[PDB]
Amino acid sequence: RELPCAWKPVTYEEAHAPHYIAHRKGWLSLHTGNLDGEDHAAERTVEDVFLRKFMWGTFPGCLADQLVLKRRGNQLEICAVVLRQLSPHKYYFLVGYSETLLSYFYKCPVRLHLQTVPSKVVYKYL
Amino acid sequence: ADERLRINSLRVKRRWRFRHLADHGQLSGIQRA
Amino acid sequence: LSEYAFRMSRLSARLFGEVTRPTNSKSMKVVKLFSELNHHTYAELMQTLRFLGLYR
Amino acid sequence: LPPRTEKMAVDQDWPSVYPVAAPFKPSAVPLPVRMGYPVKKGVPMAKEGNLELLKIPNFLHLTPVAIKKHCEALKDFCTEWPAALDSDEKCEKHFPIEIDSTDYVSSGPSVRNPRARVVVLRVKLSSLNLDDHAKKKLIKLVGERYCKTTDVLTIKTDRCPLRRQNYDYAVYLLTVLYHESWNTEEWEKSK
Amino acid sequence: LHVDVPKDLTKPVVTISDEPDILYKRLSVLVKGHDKAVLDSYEYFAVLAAKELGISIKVHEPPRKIERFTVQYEMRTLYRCLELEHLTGSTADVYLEYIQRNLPEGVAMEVTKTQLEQLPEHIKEPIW
Amino acid sequence: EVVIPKKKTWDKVAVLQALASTVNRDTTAVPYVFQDDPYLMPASSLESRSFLLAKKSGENVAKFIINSYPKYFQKDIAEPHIPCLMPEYFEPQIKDISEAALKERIELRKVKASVDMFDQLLQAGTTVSLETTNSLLDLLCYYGDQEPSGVTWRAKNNAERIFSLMPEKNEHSY
Amino acid sequence: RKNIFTGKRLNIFDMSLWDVEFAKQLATVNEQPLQNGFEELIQWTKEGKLWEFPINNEAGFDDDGSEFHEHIFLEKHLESFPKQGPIRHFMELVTCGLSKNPYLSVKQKVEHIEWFRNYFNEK
Amino acid sequence: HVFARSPALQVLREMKAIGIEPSLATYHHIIRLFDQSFIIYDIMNELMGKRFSPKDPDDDKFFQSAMSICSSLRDLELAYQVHGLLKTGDNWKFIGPDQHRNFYYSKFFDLICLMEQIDVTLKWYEDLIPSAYFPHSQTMIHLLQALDVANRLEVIPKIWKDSK
Repeated sequence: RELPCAWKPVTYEEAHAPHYIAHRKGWLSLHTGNLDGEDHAAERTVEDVFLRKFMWGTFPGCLADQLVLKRRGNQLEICAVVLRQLSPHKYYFLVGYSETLLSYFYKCPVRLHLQTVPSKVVYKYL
Repeated sequence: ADERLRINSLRVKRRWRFRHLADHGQLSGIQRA
Repeated sequence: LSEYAFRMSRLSARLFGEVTRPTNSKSMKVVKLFSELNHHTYAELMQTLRFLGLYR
Repeated sequence: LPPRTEKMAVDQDWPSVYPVAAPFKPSAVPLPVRMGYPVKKGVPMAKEGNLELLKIPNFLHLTPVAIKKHCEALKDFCTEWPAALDSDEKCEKHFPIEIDSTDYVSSGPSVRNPRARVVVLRVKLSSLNLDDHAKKKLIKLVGERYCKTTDVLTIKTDRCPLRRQNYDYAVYLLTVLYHESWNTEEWEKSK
Repeated sequence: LHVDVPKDLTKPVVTISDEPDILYKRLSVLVKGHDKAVLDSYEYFAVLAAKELGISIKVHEPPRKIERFTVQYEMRTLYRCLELEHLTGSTADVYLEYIQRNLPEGVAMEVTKTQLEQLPEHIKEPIW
Repeated sequence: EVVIPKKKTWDKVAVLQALASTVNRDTTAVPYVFQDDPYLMPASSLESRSFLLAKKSGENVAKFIINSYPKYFQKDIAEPHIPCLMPEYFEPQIKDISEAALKERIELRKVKASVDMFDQLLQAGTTVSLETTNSLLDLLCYYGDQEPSGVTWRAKNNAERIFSLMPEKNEHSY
Repeated sequence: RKNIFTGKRLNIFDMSLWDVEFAKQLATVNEQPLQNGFEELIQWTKEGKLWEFPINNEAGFDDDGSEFHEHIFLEKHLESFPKQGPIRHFMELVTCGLSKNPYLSVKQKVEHIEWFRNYFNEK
Repeated sequence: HVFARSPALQVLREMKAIGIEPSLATYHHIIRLFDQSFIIYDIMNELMGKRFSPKDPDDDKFFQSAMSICSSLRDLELAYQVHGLLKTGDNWKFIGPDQHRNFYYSKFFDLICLMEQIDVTLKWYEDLIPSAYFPHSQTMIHLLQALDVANRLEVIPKIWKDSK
């Protein structure tokens, strides 16, 4: 263009800035590690990193939004939001596959909670 | 380790091991002040 | 420090299992030492699951 | 396909829909609940696709009806406090010793916590058969474990790896302290 | 279910053993969370369950803690203390299993149990 | 008088069983095995069976990957240890020609390998214990000369030859 | 007009891998898919995948059935050392430290003592 | 077939006299041998109110066969008794694989539609579908015929929406 001539849909998580994390947004992962006195916060962080990368590479172009990783006791719930573009048979295949891999990789009863949506739920435009 | 232990006897933030994850709300409990 | 109080302390030490024979400050270290006590997996898992057509 | 909340009656049994802790399902929860900071001349977003409602640790599985129905079936497992012990006045009388032990419930793969070993024994010396000499000897043996105001001796044991071992050690310590207080020595006459 | 109902249900086997029951004078349940509303919901749940099981419960709120560190990040830990009193071992076990299985994610528990014990026979009289 | 009550005891799943007995079946929902999402709930019996087989196929693929590369899943983090979530080993570990090697091959139900090892044991002149031969014949007769996945009994198969070779045939062999 | 259970009878009587596989077949007749979340939790508890409630932080751990007196009194293993020397002083300090160790088992403490025994025997 | 019925009753009576308790597989075999039929009433009276455990590989085949008889005999009280036995304790685990479950429930619901009054039929339709099984085309044809005989045609659009 020209020098003084210079002088995108976003979901809720994308729209709101980091300084709203406890004001408007929430926390994607929920666990006891960061509480006072509790241990293994770093191990939970590393587990979260691996889960997010694995899920984004195992459901490519399906996840409409970011994961929600809940932990109760030794349970590990992945609440994901996906699109209605892939066939349900492939979704069932991938759910079973991912559940079994993550259970045998983290030695805990992992479980997965797909929620399909017709399309990205755009909050605003930035 | 134990051998060295016995012979001697005879003689950044690491709590999470961050700004990316903390700013995208991926670390539970972490928020800006 | 009375000798009677001294032997009271040295009896209490015996009852609670503490050290008895005289402790030099440089030699109380030994009690404390005995008082207290993977990217490969990730990377190879990822690349094998890719080669098998199940990741990315 | 259409959500199944359209098939839910207005007088259904809600606990059967959410028996256990489960994530929010907008197709299963028959509430027009909204969450989100509204935009200018906007409204809080709807539930379908809402990540914020999905991030709440909801209590739909614990409603008052469900809690009462659970606690009516769990009464079978309970026993009864002995009615003789109406208050603390008799609890400190019939059972002089008090043992404090703690458990920790976190979330993760390992249930181990190193703080669960500690055992705290608390006993009032006035509830022990000690004469005058024995009482002074025991007091000054234990030292700061004894608080004069409350008359309580507090023995804390955490040396052993397990909790049963620490409890046994605390009981052993109490027994040994009592016997050594009752014993009189040849060096003691020279007080 | 309007018509199709289970005709009979297998109640779990709870055996009244012969051994005597443990007695707890007090049972303090400290629950820690990053959210006050979650702790309030848990407090309501636990208190209602305690009343429905006949346990005597008192609730208070220990002061919060805030760990700040460094862009300044912050972590709030809020507390709720549920002190039960005069409950036996079996009541304590069943109540604790219930409220620990229903512990929401992101909330930790510390249960301090104060067992009542009698003096050992070895300490009743001095050795002669 | 302080009458201490007697300890009530139960199984580790008794509380869960009582809570389960509290709640009935949901009439407006598909079975618990499926996803509750409208796009993922099956609409037909054929579709439901297809979805269940799809999930099971995913599980089998996962188990294949786990058992093929144990090294990536050998790191245990759970306390108490979970033997259910560890890889399974199917390969015979004992390699030398011994009755123990044959026993492991029988325990793993490796029919062909078991028969082979018995044959090399014969060629070495090593006397085999009767119980080992009986276990071998149990394996062969159950699977009928084929590896674990109807088969028709074939004359002069491995079982018949092993049976005929036995110097002493007891009741169990017959 | 009489039930099938009354009438004439035969009167002939009066009052390994095969077994494992028959048991595994008897298992199949009651293999139904899980009916709701409580059966999910119950099956995981039986399989051992879930924690058992109420939580016990020392579950699956017993420390080889050792008693406290094996941990607290470690002086019986110093029987072979000098009885009144400075080596005795150093050993009393070492065993006092080891008796205050909640992170070790009895075997590892004994192994420390034996290592010291071998070292001082050599020297 | 026919020649074996009395010897089958011999075997059953010998079993009971010897103190070996019949399992569900035994009654399955008897029912299927006689079905090629009032023995079912006597069998059912004996089994009413009992809880069962796995003893034979064929136990899971009982209820299916039993329901088949109720379908052939066109009897609703017997079918309700069979379903009540199914719902006693943990007996439901014996329904068998998904094919057997669908067969059992399809026959049961066809019978409810053919014999039961329309309001109770619709209550059963709501209790069982889809939570228990996914109905076949023949089942909705039967339900439509039930609505015809009941003259409750005002419900037909709901059944059409559900069939869609």
